[PDB]
Amino acid sequence: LMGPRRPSVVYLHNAECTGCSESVLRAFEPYIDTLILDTLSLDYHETIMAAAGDAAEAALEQAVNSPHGFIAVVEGGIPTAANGIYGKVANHTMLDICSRILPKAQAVIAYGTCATFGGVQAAKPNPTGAKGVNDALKHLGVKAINIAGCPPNPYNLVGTIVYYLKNKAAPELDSLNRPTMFFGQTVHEQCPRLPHFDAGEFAPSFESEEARKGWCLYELGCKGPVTMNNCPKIKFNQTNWPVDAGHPCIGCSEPDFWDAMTPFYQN
Amino acid sequence: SSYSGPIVVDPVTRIEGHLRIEVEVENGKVKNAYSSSTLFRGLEIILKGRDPRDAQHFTQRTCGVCTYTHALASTRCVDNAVGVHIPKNATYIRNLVLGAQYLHDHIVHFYHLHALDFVDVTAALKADPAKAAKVASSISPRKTTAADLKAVQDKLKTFVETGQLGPFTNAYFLGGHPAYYLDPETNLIATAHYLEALRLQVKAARAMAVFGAKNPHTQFTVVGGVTCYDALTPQRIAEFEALWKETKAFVDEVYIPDLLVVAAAYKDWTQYGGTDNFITFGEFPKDEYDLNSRFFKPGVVFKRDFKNIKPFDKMQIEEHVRHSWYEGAEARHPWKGQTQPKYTDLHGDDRYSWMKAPRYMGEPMETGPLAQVLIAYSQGHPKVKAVTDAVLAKLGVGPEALFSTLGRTAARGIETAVIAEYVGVMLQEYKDNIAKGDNVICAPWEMPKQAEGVGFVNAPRGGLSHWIRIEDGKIGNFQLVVPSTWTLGPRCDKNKLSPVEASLIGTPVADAKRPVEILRTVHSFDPCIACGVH
Ligand code: SF4
Ligand code: SF4
Ligand code: F3S
Ligand SMILES: [Mg+2]
Repeated sequence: LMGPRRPSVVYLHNAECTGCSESVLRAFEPYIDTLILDTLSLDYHETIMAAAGDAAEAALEQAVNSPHGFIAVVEGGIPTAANGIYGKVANHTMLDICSRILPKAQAVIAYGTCATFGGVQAAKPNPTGAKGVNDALKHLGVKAINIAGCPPNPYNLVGTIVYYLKNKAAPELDSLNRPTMFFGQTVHEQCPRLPHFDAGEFAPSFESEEARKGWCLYELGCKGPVTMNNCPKIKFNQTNWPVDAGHPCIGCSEPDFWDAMTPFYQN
Repeated sequence: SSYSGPIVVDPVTRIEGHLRIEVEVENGKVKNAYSSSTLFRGLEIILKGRDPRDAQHFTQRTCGVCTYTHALASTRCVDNAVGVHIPKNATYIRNLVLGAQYLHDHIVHFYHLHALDFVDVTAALKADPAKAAKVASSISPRKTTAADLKAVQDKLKTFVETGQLGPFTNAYFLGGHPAYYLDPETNLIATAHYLEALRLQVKAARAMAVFGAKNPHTQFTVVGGVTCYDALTPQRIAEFEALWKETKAFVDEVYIPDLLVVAAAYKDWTQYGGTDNFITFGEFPKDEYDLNSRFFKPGVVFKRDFKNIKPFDKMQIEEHVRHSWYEGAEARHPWKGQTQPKYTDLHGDDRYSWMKAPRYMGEPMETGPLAQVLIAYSQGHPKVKAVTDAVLAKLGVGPEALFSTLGRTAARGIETAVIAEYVGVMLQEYKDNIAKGDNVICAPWEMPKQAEGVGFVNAPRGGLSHWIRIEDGKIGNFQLVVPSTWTLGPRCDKNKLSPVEASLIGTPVADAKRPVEILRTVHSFDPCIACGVH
């Protein structure tokens, strides 16, 4: 699947909705074909790989055991309740899979709030005991770079990989292990509606003339002030982001946001 | 003689989510099948007690492949429970984002999930690009030259010669495989278009973000309508329209001609993968409270009796758990649903999946493009009739060809072509309505303390429904019944095989170690296991 000249990437799917994988397919300059043909060697990825079943398992073992080393990108939370039974691949628990593979990686990136912090299946009452990768695998010494969001901006994944390949190390990380180059500012301090916030000009409802005129969405629940992400700067799909679409930020790059940021339409 | 024994495919790749397929083969043909979904998240459990307005943000994370669809279903559900009639423009904008979702989803499915079952990418390296260019130019009004295709070949040559085959590692076609039929030149055209589709889908998804904030996981719906006042502007409408036009051109000029060339080469696939019963909910409403106002209408068909389409009665859905990893054996209508996980391991107490088994009047129902297309055709839908007849004529087959893996795959293309054209009609109507001076996009509403609601979406994989019971103004029960649950859920307490299980009986398997024929049928349903289990 690999060896030679392009760095090997092993991409794992735990308890996930595949939105993070889809977000990587939206990669722009570079696009995903450049990334898979020129930049990287994508050596395991259940969504798009040709092999299935035993052939896929063999592809995974060949990549993980390569003497050239591999980078792991991990999507989804790890279900830990009932000894990991709520999530299995090839009849192995996700907890066991990740416990065996991630300590062998030269670097691990947890991609998306589920992999970084536990995410939607970890929201109360967390029936499957879902955990983020670093929480689940603390005891094995795994320290994944956390690229948060639901899903993250793919700019932030490619930027972190490129940095890693150039500098042979992680970039500066915050106290949640997120790169400060992408997560160092609140989405609010970057928001175009900040002058209305400062002036106390809040939309009282989505149907209001204040909302039509672009007033601040804080009274409608916006979590921009407590959320670290680069959404207003980079935008999504080269064109938009939630509050420019008129909707409050729901805090999706923050740990436990499903419980901390709810009700989503209150502050 | 040929292989007799079990085959297991775990993981099933090039789907969404975590699927284990088990079959028994006798003399080289499948005689029994089990559809085992091997991840549970429990979003219905997590929603209990929360604010109904929050449901769409959680349920959207059911699935990021069919992103938006669950936000739309939950918002339709809570809109219905609160009794709000959203403005005409919210219906248009919601419908336009949904049409864009179908185009993105089906283009990615055919190239990036399905086509490696039928295309030998490495054989493309032996093709004659001049011969391949003539073939490509004969099937499409788009002119392709030898140099165009040589560029692809050279790129692939450099990739393969590095020894790092990446996503093609251990492919079932490596070395050759008896069930792979395409000639080198057709493999090269398909591979060129696979690569092209990787960039075109960026534009197809961007169309959703123009109105819907971002893809994946849009953020523009609210109870009562939508939030995106910018979607009214000529600039955003022009930006959407340019992306839609480019996406539709790709559908019409690249995807459907490729689908037809591949289908013609694999015409024996009209003989495998058929199913008996079909359910569809309709989509693209004029009236949010009338399914029969949708551009595609709901309907139910039993035992392929399309002369006797039955009205859809939402009270005849029940979800079985007898062969699922939940407590007990009692089927439930989703307004009385229960989500009580209880794992017994594979075939423990005859249970083998985290999906429930939805049944309609007790029967297993296929949903998805083949149901939507066949039922609309039988309702006299003129656009569906025109392109399915053209497709049948190009392939030189009769309508019974449609009851098959090949036919399901063709139906996915038919619906894409029809929706790509209808998005333009919707867009014009939306423009017209703005021009009349209607600039309203959200309506006021009040939360009842007690209510029941349901929202229906016909998603790219079929009939999606979200069901809420509101108690004390909070979520008392929230149940998702999702298209892949219908199609890929397990057996019910009458032991009826689900559509995917039944469709697998009779599948030939040339090489048990590389069972691409099983993947061809399973992939034709476009499985989404995060969707089916939630
Ligand atoms: S972080 Fe969000 S988008 Fe990514 S896998 Fe989790 S639920 Fe899906
Ligand atoms: S809309 Fe949200 S992020 Fe923007 S100024 Fe208001 S509170 Fe801040
Ligand atoms: S909801 Fe998430 S995508 Fe950005 S605007 Fe808020 S952090
Ligand atoms: Mg359900």
